[PDB]
Amino acid sequence: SKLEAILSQEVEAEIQALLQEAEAKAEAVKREAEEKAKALLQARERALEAQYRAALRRAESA
Amino acid sequence: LIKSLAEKEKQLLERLEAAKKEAEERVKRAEAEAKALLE
Amino acid sequence: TRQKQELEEELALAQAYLEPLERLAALAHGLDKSPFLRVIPFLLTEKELPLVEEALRKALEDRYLLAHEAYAGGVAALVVVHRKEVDQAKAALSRAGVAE
Repeated sequence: SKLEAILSQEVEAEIQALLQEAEAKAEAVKREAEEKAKALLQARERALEAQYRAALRRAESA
Repeated sequence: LIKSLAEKEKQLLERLEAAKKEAEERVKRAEAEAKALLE
Repeated sequence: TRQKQELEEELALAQAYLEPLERLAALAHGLDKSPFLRVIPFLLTEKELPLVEEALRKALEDRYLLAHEAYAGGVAALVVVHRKEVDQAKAALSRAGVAE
């Protein structure tokens, strides 16, 4: 059936657009949470490192 | 040739459900990825 | 009196399109309201179905099914092509002379 076979191929193009959005959503979430993983890594590292460093400074000074 | 529209409307609904399965698999995939990120 | 007039009008309206709507729904037993294609049934005259099917031949090849399977008195020429393309084809059939 010609024209509603074309309508069902538009439906397969909607499947195509949905899997495009699926891969795009997976990569977007992975990228933004990778940014946050590295940022929180460096954040807690440098914060506790600065606390450790200032404790060493004030300890040797005292 | 009316039954052709009938049965390919049925399998049109089936193609929508194929896309739906792809969607929900992608969503729980990204959820498990964010779970590994939090861990 | 209002109820009797309404019941008489309902019986008069049901006396004409009982067999034709049932025949169209029987041919269209799976293609009624699924969101792919409309099916414009036009209660037309006897077998001048090619004069209406000229617009369907102007439409898609293995579709734009414009034919009358039953209701030999008033031929329920169902035309099924698409939604928007079948709306344009219904305009073309009305240009050829048709009424759904």
